[PDB]
Amino acid sequence: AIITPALISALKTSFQKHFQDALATAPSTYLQVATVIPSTTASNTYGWLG
Amino acid sequence: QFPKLREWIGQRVIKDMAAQGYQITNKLFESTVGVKRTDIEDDNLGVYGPL
Repeated sequence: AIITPALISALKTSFQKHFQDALATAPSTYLQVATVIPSTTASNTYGWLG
Repeated sequence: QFPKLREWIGQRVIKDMAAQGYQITNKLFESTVGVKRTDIEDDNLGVYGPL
Protein backbone atom coordinates (compact mmCIF):
# COMPACT_ATOMS: atom_id res chain seq x y z
CA ALA A 1 0.00 0.00 0.00
CA ILE A 2 2.23 2.80 1.29
CA ILE A 3 5.17 3.51 -1.02
CA THR A 4 7.23 6.49 -2.08
CA PRO A 5 5.50 8.61 -4.77
CA ALA A 6 8.72 8.67 -6.84
CA LEU A 7 8.85 4.95 -7.73
CA ILE A 8 5.33 3.56 -8.14
CA SER A 9 3.60 6.83 -8.99
CA ALA A 10 6.38 7.27 -11.58
CA LEU A 11 6.52 3.73 -13.02
CA LYS A 12 2.73 3.21 -13.28
CA THR A 13 2.74 4.28 -16.92
CA SER A 14 2.80 2.68 -20.37
CA PHE A 15 4.85 4.49 -23.01
CA GLN A 16 3.24 4.52 -26.46
CA LYS A 17 4.44 5.96 -29.76
CA HIS A 18 1.12 6.94 -31.36
CA PHE A 19 2.22 10.58 -31.47
CA GLN A 20 5.26 9.69 -33.60
CA ASP A 21 4.99 10.81 -37.23
CA ALA A 22 1.45 12.08 -36.60
CA LEU A 23 1.93 15.01 -39.00
CA ALA A 24 3.79 15.28 -42.30
CA THR A 25 5.62 17.80 -44.49
CA ALA A 26 4.68 19.50 -47.74
CA PRO A 27 5.14 17.16 -50.73
CA SER A 28 7.90 17.59 -53.27
CA THR A 29 6.97 20.01 -56.05
CA TYR A 30 10.19 21.34 -57.64
CA LEU A 31 9.94 18.66 -60.34
CA GLN A 32 6.95 20.43 -61.91
CA VAL A 33 8.93 23.69 -62.29
CA ALA A 34 12.51 22.51 -62.85
CA THR A 35 14.60 19.97 -64.75
CA VAL A 36 17.49 18.01 -63.25
CA ILE A 37 20.85 18.64 -64.91
CA PRO A 38 23.70 16.69 -63.28
CA SER A 39 27.05 18.44 -62.91
CA THR A 40 30.57 16.99 -62.83
CA THR A 41 32.73 20.04 -61.99
CA ALA A 42 32.65 23.34 -60.12
CA SER A 43 30.29 25.07 -62.58
CA ASN A 44 28.35 24.41 -65.77
CA THR A 45 28.52 26.70 -68.81
CA TYR A 46 25.59 26.69 -71.24
CA GLY A 47 25.69 27.68 -74.89
CA TRP A 48 23.10 27.63 -77.67
CA LEU A 49 22.99 28.87 -81.25
CA GLY A 50 20.74 31.62 -82.55
CA GLN B 1 -21.76 32.09 -116.79
CA PHE B 2 -24.58 31.78 -119.30
CA PRO B 3 -26.89 34.81 -119.65
CA LYS B 4 -30.05 34.94 -117.57
CA LEU B 5 -33.24 33.73 -119.23
CA ARG B 6 -35.52 36.60 -120.26
CA GLU B 7 -38.95 36.94 -121.84
CA TRP B 8 -38.77 37.07 -125.63
CA ILE B 9 -39.48 40.65 -126.71
CA GLY B 10 -40.14 40.11 -130.42
CA GLN B 11 -36.68 39.24 -131.75
CA ARG B 12 -34.05 37.21 -129.93
CA VAL B 13 -30.75 38.93 -129.13
CA ILE B 14 -27.28 37.40 -129.41
CA LYS B 15 -25.29 37.86 -126.20
CA ASP B 16 -21.73 36.96 -125.21
CA MET B 17 -19.82 35.50 -122.29
CA ALA B 18 -16.96 37.13 -120.37
CA ALA B 19 -13.79 35.10 -119.77
CA GLN B 20 -10.74 36.42 -117.92
CA GLY B 21 -7.40 35.20 -116.63
CA TYR B 22 -4.67 35.77 -114.07
CA GLN B 23 -0.89 35.32 -114.28
CA ILE B 24 1.82 35.12 -111.61
CA THR B 25 5.59 35.07 -112.14
CA ASN B 26 8.01 33.07 -110.02
CA LYS B 27 10.36 34.87 -107.64
CA LEU B 28 13.86 33.89 -106.52
CA PHE B 29 14.85 34.05 -102.85
CA GLU B 30 18.14 33.68 -101.00
CA SER B 31 19.53 33.40 -97.47
CA THR B 32 23.18 32.85 -96.57
CA VAL B 33 25.66 33.26 -93.71
CA GLY B 34 29.46 33.33 -93.69
CA VAL B 35 31.68 31.98 -90.91
CA LYS B 36 35.45 31.86 -90.54
CA ARG B 37 36.75 28.31 -90.92
CA THR B 38 39.01 28.52 -87.86
CA ASP B 39 35.96 29.00 -85.62
CA ILE B 40 34.46 25.77 -86.94
CA GLU B 41 37.82 24.01 -86.58
CA ASP B 42 38.11 25.40 -83.04
CA ASP B 43 34.63 24.14 -82.16
CA ASN B 44 35.38 21.47 -79.56
CA LEU B 45 32.31 22.65 -77.62
CA GLY B 46 29.94 22.12 -80.55
CA VAL B 47 28.26 25.54 -80.62
CA TYR B 48 28.10 25.64 -84.44
CA GLY B 49 26.87 22.06 -84.89
CA PRO B 50 23.15 22.88 -85.20
CA LEU B 51 23.82 25.30 -88.08
